[PDB]
Amino acid sequence: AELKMDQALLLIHNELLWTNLTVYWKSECCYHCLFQVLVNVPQSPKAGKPSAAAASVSTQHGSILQLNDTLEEKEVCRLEYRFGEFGNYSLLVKNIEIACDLAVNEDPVDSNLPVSIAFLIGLAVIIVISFLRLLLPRLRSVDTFRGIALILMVFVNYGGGKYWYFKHASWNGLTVADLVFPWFVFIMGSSIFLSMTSILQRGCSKFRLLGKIAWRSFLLICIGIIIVNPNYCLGPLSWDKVRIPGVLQRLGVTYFVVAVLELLFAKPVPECLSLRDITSSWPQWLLILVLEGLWLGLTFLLPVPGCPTGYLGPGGIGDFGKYPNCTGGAAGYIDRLLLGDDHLYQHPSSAVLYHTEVAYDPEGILGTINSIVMAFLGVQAGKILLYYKARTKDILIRFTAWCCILGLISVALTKVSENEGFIPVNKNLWSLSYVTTLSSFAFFILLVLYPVVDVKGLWTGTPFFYPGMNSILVYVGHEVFENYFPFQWKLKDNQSHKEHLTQNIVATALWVLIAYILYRKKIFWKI
Amino acid sequence: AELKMDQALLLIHNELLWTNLTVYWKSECCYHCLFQVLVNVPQSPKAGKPSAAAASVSTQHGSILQLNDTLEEKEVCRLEYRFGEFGNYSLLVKNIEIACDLAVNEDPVDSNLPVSIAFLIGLAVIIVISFLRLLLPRLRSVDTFRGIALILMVFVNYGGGKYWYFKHASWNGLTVADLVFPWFVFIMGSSIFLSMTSILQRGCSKFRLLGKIAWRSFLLICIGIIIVNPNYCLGPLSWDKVRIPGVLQRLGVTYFVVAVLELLFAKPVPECLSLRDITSSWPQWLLILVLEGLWLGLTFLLPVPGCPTGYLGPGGIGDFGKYPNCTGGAAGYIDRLLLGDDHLYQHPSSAVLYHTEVAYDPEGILGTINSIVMAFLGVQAGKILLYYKARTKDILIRFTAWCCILGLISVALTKVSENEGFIPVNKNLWSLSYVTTLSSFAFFILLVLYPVVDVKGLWTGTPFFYPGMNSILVYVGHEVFENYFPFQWKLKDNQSHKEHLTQNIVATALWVLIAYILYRKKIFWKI
Ligand SMILES: *[C@@H]1O[C@H](CO)[C@@H](O[C@@H]2O[C@H](CO)[C@@H](O)[C@H](O)[C@H]2NC(C)=O)[C@H](O)[C@H]1NC(C)=O
Ligand SMILES: *[C@@H]1O[C@H](CO)[C@@H](O[C@@H]2O[C@H](CO)[C@@H](O)[C@H](O)[C@H]2NC(C)=O)[C@H](O)[C@H]1NC(C)=O
Ligand SMILES: *[C@@H]1O[C@H](CO)[C@@H](O[C@@H]2O[C@H](CO)[C@@H](O)[C@H](O)[C@H]2NC(C)=O)[C@H](O)[C@H]1NC(C)=O
Ligand SMILES: *[C@@H]1O[C@H](CO)[C@@H](O[C@@H]2O[C@H](CO)[C@@H](O)[C@H](O)[C@H]2NC(C)=O)[C@H](O)[C@H]1NC(C)=O
Ligand SMILES: CC(C)CCC[C@@H](C)[C@H]1CC[C@H]2[C@@H]3CC=C4C[C@@H](O)CC[C@]4(C)[C@H]3CC[C@]12C
Ligand SMILES: CC(C)CCC[C@@H](C)[C@H]1CC[C@H]2[C@@H]3CC=C4C[C@@H](O)CC[C@]4(C)[C@H]3CC[C@]12C
Ligand SMILES: CCCCCCCCCCCCCCCC
Ligand SMILES: CCCCCCCCCCCCCCCC
Ligand SMILES: *[C@@H]1O[C@H](CO)[C@@H](O)[C@H](O)[C@H]1NC(C)=O
Ligand SMILES: *[C@@H]1O[C@H](CO)[C@@H](O)[C@H](O)[C@H]1NC(C)=O
Ligand SMILES: CCCCCCCCCCCCCC
Ligand SMILES: CCCCCCCCCCCCCC
Ligand SMILES: CCCCCCCCCCCCCC
Ligand SMILES: CCCCCCCCCCCCCC
Ligand SMILES: CCCCCCCCCCCCCC
Ligand SMILES: CCCCCCCCCCCCCC
Ligand SMILES: CCCCCCCCCCCCCC
Ligand SMILES: CCCCCCCCCCCCCC
Ligand SMILES: CCCCCCCCCCCCCC
Ligand SMILES: CCCCCCCCCCCCCC
Ligand SMILES: CCCCCCCCCCCCCC
Ligand SMILES: CCCCCCCCCCCCCC
Ligand SMILES: CCCCCCCCCCCC
Ligand SMILES: CCCCCCCCCCCC
Ligand SMILES: CCCCCCCCCCCC
Ligand SMILES: CCCCCCCCCCCC
Ligand SMILES: CCCCCCCC
Ligand SMILES: CCCCCCCC
Ligand SMILES: CCCCCCCC
Ligand SMILES: CCCCCCCC
Ligand SMILES: CCCCCCCC
Ligand SMILES: CCCCCCCC
Ligand SMILES: CCCCCCCC
Ligand SMILES: CCCCCCCC
Repeated sequence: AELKMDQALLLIHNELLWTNLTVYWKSECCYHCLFQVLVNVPQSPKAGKPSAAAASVSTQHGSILQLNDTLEEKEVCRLEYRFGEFGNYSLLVKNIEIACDLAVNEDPVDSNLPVSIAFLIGLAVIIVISFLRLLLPRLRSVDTFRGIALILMVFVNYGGGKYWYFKHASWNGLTVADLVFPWFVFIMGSSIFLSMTSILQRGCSKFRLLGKIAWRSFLLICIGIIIVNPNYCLGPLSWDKVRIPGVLQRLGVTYFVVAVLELLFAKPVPECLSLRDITSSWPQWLLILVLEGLWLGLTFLLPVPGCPTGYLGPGGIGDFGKYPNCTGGAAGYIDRLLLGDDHLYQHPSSAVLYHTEVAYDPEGILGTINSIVMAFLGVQAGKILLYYKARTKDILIRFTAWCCILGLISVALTKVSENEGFIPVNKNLWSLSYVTTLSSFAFFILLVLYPVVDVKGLWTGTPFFYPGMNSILVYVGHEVFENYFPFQWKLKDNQSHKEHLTQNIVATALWVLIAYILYRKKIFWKI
Repeated sequence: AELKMDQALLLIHNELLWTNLTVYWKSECCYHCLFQVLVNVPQSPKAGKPSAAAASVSTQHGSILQLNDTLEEKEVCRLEYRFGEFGNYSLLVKNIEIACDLAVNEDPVDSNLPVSIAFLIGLAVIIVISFLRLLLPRLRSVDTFRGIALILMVFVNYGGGKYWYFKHASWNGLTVADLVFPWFVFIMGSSIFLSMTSILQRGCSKFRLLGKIAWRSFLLICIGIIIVNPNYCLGPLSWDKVRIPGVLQRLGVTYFVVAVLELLFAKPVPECLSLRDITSSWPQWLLILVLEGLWLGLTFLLPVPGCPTGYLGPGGIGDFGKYPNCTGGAAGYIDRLLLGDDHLYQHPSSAVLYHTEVAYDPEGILGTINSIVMAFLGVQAGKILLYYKARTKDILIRFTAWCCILGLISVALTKVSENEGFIPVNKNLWSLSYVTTLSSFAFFILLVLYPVVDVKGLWTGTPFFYPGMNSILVYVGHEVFENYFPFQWKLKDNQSHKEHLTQNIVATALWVLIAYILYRKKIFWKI
């Protein structure tokens, strides 16, 4: 068969004599989208000889089919059915009123079975090791958190088994792929406060620290532009094809702003219902709220020519195809104005579901404000850790309170839905609700990890802190050596979820092993 | 115009009325080759209207043109002329006896001018720096030698300005590209003796040293197979497309054999016309001469099916096209027998001049014998350095003697010619004369470098010893990051020697700077 991954075969038999049919397909997860032509089914030449057409339908989400008379342009019937991968289905259209009935010729496969088995195998190894062991300065929980984010990042970037829930969301919502980048920004803010407090307490000058901050930011941005962004398999670099934004550029700009702000308003940590960690940094909070107001004003009030004001949508076929070139609204307009199309990301995640043609950069200029807000919430987590380190109860109470406040803000902004909130969660736009949701997740993760790993010591963070102590080396390495063996080899079946998943799991485990080897040899690179 | 790099335009005007012409081209540097059809020139339809044909001729070497009547298959005239790059030439064939006259319409460019200017600029910088400075354990000469080889290797591997004399020779002879690999084998043998003598004098066990040797050899071979050989821009690795031989595999096998031999017959260095450094290692010499006899016997006496015995030729169109699939003779036959075609090098250097279709691996199985002989001559250089270190005169006398003996052997074997000796110099075959020639070069280089750098100290080896102390890092790095900026960018003219040369010089200078930075930070990787 010619079915690709996540496709099903749909045979359409038209038993109507005097009506040609057009089949329109729509995904249930494509919001306010247009129907697209699936296949044209000619009329039956004679009674008893139904004309037949075959099409491939995507099986990742539910499908909506609309059969339309191609001359009268009126609807004969409609189906909403969830096809299964590699299934063989038939749709018969017959008189007596026109009734279309769907039949299953060959049953589909269970496409999520490899993930179910992989989790069971991983759980079995965990229990066996934990049971077997029973018979026989630096905060470890932050390293554990950063290493969990790194392991998820390596699994997702290498393919995620080609599963849609291990890829980035098209426009709105969350998948597993969308969680780790905000967590990196959060952890980097926490590390900003921890490192700077230690350095300034030891007696270092503020200008020497300023030079160190500037050097680190410059070097992060340069590595992102020159080493990570370009696809050098396509050919030598030309300026007109150079993408300026990116992941490390975002981290460098965010690090510079937040670190300089902390340095400029730095205070010694003093020596319990108190708000000292909040009120001692009120200039920081005022500047952060002004930046957030700037993001909201630009997102909702800046007029974009040939586009609605306050547009939060993917363009393409979405929003009923009314704004095909409006992917991003103000964010995309500001990117295209200051940098130009050719210096932006050319493969936005909305292209596959909404068929967008314009270039949109997820790490663009406008979302750096919300990136800074995420890093500053991480700074607050570090402030809690250092202000109340003598009291575990105080730290846990404050982590719980921040998690609850940010979760309530997320509930209010999103209305607990993918597309219907005032500000729906969106990684491409780096929305405010995106930041509050992932920040409440991060505060809860720390609420669990701090007492287990740092205070009680029931768990040492293995094997997560090994890459967490070599994050920049792991990141740049997995970018440089993505196509190399043993991370990537040729598969016997490229349309198999099982083979892709096995390959991606093996490559992630290899990066964990590399980080462990570097830890044992005491080789640590800090950018 | 549609002239590529190193092409000239040749317009052929046939003023003959009753003879069609076929133009055959042959390079003067293609040995015993066949003529190939250049262009067909129809007869002149009427007197005063000569038929015209245009062709492109390569300008790297001299050309031989033969104009043949396509019906009578007899020669009308013949030219041997050296065309210039981007020149515009005309060849007029007319009656009165048929005389063909060559005329120059547009003069060619001086293609070697960028190299002439680059050397003058480099010399000017050297004199300016040396003049300016006048106003204001580890052997350094071996590091200087290894760093010179590394700088040449990086320049050549990145393109060499696309100049033919900075590329590998097609089959026989030497260019600048063909010098550095034997020098690496020689230096590695010298380092084998120096390192092993120090380790065994310090009191280490021979089995611990054996384990270290085995680990280093295994790791070199693995890096060569997995990291250097594959082109991962083409796609994920499949076993049937994996090249087994290579540069680091050759170094690993040679290192294992020579290091184990030295370890097994190791003797303490004792404390002047004496031959102690030669007679104390007579078992090594006997085994090396037996291996050399094996190479000669296999090269000249092994019958290769469908091929002459003792064949030292490229196949293809060479040797008058008689043996088109005999590229390599016994060496290629042994490679194709033990490994198969698909695991060999698919782009041998003979393909462009001799049009060979079979795969030949320059780092194949049979030439490992001569690789071992080269490394053992390096071991002898190290023996001279350590046995007579108290006397500079003894070291210089012995370096001179070895250089002269190996040079005389090279003269006898090659008869001072490219193709007419008993064993002509050939890097693809790793010939005996190749090894003796490059070994005499290496002994002369050491004869010059040792007193200047190590004894008198007139020169410190700058800037050559910086990469010489990080050779494996420089090699693997320039292989991994070849396509990256700033080593490679898009050129305004891809048919320009000047732009290619400037790019390659800049990339080589960048690798020297990287090695200097690693030296200043005391970061040294020893495989
Ligand atoms: C299929 O035909 C139906 C007709 O029932 C179309 O639905 C109508 O579309 C028009 C737009 O031209 C609307 O004004 C109507 O409100 C729709 N409903 C009805 C009941 O008329 C439908 O658009 C057609 N499908 C496609 C893809 O064009
Ligand atoms: C899907 O199932 C149908 C059966 O409903 C298959 O149709 C058969 O096709 C073969 C050859 O193509 C014919 O010999 C049979 O007569 C068909 N049966 C019917 C009932 O039509 C169809 O081939 C299947 N599609 C696949 C396997 O891709
Ligand atoms: C061009 O024609 C000449 C004829 O002068 C060919 O040279 C002869 O080639 C035959 C082979 O068929 C030899 O036996 C003769 O000895 C050659 N010389 C003479 C004087 O006859 C030449 O081979 C032709 N060129 C090509 C490319 O075929
Ligand atoms: C090489 O030089 C000849 C001159 O000998 C060029 O021929 C001229 O071509 C132009 C247009 O193609 C004609 O208008 C002239 O009449 C031609 N002159 C002669 C004397 O034939 C030829 O174009 C040149 N080839 C190039 C520049 O590629
Ligand atoms: C400091 C915080 C709270 C506020 C910062 C945002 C303010 C200063 C700015 C940012 C973008 C601005 C908007 C940008 C453009 C327009 C369109 C124009 O036709 C009317 C004004 C209006 C609608 C502006 C109103 C003020 C605005 C919202
Ligand atoms: C130890 C050194 C000096 C000599 C080693 C080489 C000897 C042992 C071997 C290596 C390859 C061998 C040759 C390989 C194959 C043939 C073809 C056969 O029809 C006759 C013997 C002959 C011609 C062999 C003669 C001996 C030979 C030359
Ligand atoms: C997100 C799914 C990917 C699963 C990755 C599994 C990694 C397991 C670690 C393997 C290597 C451990 C080495 C450290 C031993 C102390
Ligand atoms: C084979 C031609 C290539 C020319 C390479 C020139 C390299 C010159 C060195 C430049 C960097 C020097 C850094 C060390 C300073 C002490
Ligand atoms: C169906 O389409 C064909 C053209 O392919 C057309 O000739 C025919 O008339 C159409 N059917 C009806 C009922 O009009
Ligand atoms: C030249 O070739 C043509 C075919 O292209 C042929 O017709 C003609 O006869 C040939 N010239 C002579 C003199 O035979
Ligand atoms: C030890 C001297 C302290 C004096 C004030 C230092 C201020 C540092 C922050 C300056 C911010 C400048 C933005 C680029
Ligand atoms: C006394 C030691 C001073 C060390 C360097 C301090 C100056 C660096 C300032 C960088 C500012 C960059 C702003 C874009
Ligand atoms: C002492 C070293 C100073 C290095 C300065 C480098 C330039 C500063 C660039 C960082 C700013 C990036 C975000 C605006
Ligand atoms: C020295 C005490 C001054 C207190 C000023 C008020 C601080 C208010 C902080 C606002 C924080 C808003 C986000 C939680
Ligand atoms: C696709 C919809 C996403 C909405 C996410 C918001 C959930 C609210 C979080 C509540 C607090 C959780 C604490 C860990
Ligand atoms: C996110 C998953 C948390 C648990 C992972 C457990 C891995 C193995 C733990 C056993 C080692 C315990 C060391 C103290
Ligand atoms: C200290 C013990 C010395 C005993 C002899 C050591 C011999 C080492 C070389 C062995 C060669 C084996 C080839 C793989
Ligand atoms: C006493 C310490 C011993 C250290 C290891 C020695 C044994 C290694 C032998 C490797 C031989 C490989 C031959 C292919
Ligand atoms: C103590 C570490 C031993 C490692 C042994 C690795 C296997 C030996 C392979 C080297 C041989 C390569 C040329 C035959
Ligand atoms: C202990 C003295 C024994 C001497 C034996 C003869 C040694 C001959 C060495 C041959 C070397 C050939 C290549 C130069
Ligand atoms: C293309 C022909 C190459 C022949 C090379 C042989 C030259 C002989 C070397 C003489 C000794 C030189 C000492 C440096
Ligand atoms: C192969 C070329 C040899 C000479 C190169 C000279 C480079 C610069 C030398 C000046 C520095 C002297 C340090 C003692
Ligand atoms: C700050 C880093 C900027 C890197 C610019 C790269 C330019 C490469 C294109 C040059 C060849 C056309
Ligand atoms: C069919 C190819 C299987 C490749 C297995 C992956 C390699 C994992 C171990 C790598 C050790 C270097
Ligand atoms: C010693 C190193 C051998 C490496 C073998 C690589 C095999 C890769 C092909 C597997 C996928 C078809
Ligand atoms: C037209 C593009 C010119 C690129 C110049 C090469 C860069 C050399 C310096 C690199 C510093 C990182
Ligand atoms: C997704 C869990 C994978 C379990 C195997 C990890 C160890 C190689
Ligand atoms: C402690 C100084 C406060 C400066 C005003 C706050 C907003 C920048
Ligand atoms: C001096 C107290 C001012 C408080 C400002 C608070 C800004 C959020
Ligand atoms: C870094 C600025 C480059 C932007 C070039 C195009 C501007 C529209
Ligand atoms: C071939 C000599 C090049 C001279 C320039 C080297 C310094 C960048
Ligand atoms: C000192 C032992 C000599 C062994 C014979 C030489 C050839 C292997
Ligand atoms: C015991 C002396 C034998 C000499 C052998 C020489 C081998 C080249
Ligand atoms: C390493 C041996 C592989 C060779 C496979 C083909 C043999 C003809």
